[PDB]
Amino acid sequence: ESKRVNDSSPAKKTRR
Amino acid sequence: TVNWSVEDIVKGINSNNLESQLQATQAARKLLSREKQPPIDNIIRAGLIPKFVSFLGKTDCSPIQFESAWALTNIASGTSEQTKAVVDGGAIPAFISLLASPHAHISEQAVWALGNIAGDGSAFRDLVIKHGAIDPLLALLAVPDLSTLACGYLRNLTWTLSNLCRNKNPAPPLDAVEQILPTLVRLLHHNDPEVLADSCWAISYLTDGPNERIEMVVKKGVVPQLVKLLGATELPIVTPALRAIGNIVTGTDEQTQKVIDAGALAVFPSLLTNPKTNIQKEATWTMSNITAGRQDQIQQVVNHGLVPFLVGVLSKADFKTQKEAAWAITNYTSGGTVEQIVYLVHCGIIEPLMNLLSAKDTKIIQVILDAISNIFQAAEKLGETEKLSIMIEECGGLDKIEALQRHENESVYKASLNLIEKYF
Repeated sequence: ESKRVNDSSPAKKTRR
Repeated sequence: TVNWSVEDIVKGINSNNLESQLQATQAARKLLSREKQPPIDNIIRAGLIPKFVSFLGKTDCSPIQFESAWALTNIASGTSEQTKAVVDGGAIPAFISLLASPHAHISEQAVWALGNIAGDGSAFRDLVIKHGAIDPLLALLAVPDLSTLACGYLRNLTWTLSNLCRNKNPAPPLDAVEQILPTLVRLLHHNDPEVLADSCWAISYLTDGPNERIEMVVKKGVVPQLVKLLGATELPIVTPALRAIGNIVTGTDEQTQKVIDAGALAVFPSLLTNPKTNIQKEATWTMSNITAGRQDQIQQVVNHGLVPFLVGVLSKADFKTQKEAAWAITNYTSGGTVEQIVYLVHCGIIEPLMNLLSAKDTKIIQVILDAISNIFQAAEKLGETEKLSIMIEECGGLDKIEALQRHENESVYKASLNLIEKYF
């Protein structure tokens, strides 16, 4: 009730 | 095959000669793997995607399967429109079929491509699932000991599975989540830092939702392992572990209690003083959701010695962290006992609370004024409203509360007129 919902892992990666 | 033009690539791919097609496809893979501005759009516009997709099915020529899988992976790694071009070419089922390849480098490339496609968003994630990706992906991990798999291979599989867990509106299908979770639990116990990071990311995605989604994860028994990872020295592991834990404590009081029972609070002295701003911020947000809990949970925050740390963050931290700390205080004072609130004042909460009333942020002002009102209410039950009033005046707090009567926002000036009229 008093709770409040809301460096990352990339969503896509190119192979180089 | 270095630095061919797209024109030359097209010429080779349209030849009726499989070896010429292979060399041209490898040339495309190399163009697409270059650091500055790979010409993805030129390759798409040249009509090459359908050819690449047809080469994925050339079981008799594993090299052209690999080169085409790599080329298409790199197109799929681009913008949403570029990933769409790959999906529109029929790549999804062709990649799923390659998961069964006896060549580990080709299987791995198909895992990678599917990760990029799923990573685009919820629709493609769900489309990859509908085409049946999960069963064969999990089968690649059905071995007695994950350590026998090549490390790069396992990292790619973990990352792709994490993308199948990712995104909302909508969240992934419940049956897919139930299918993946046991494998994720096993990956969370693997000893490779990148696998652990991506497994924690996966769990952070799954817990970013309503209590039903959180419960699915909590009932798998992973909270103690997340708490262990929260104490890792590697920031790339701590960050997602903390996000996952923070997400869990947005759920029920019982879900929050599992985090406490697992020993999470013992890590917070370090998290609340972490030199990474984002860790301090997320840690304080997590604390704010714990202080929003029951009196016995607030008591655990007290027992673990965390109130002085909250006073610390309120006194000096990045402003966004200070704002989470203000929320932690308002929640504490809202749900805490009189004795818990007295303790908060004795830890020195008043001066830094008052200092923040100079903030150019109307929300934190509302929050702080709420906290002060709560503290005064406790002071009333003790008949000590006078000692508190003097404390607030002494540290320059009254000066700030009276000024807020002349505040633009309606909620601030009302809340503060009330304080002045009743206690000053």
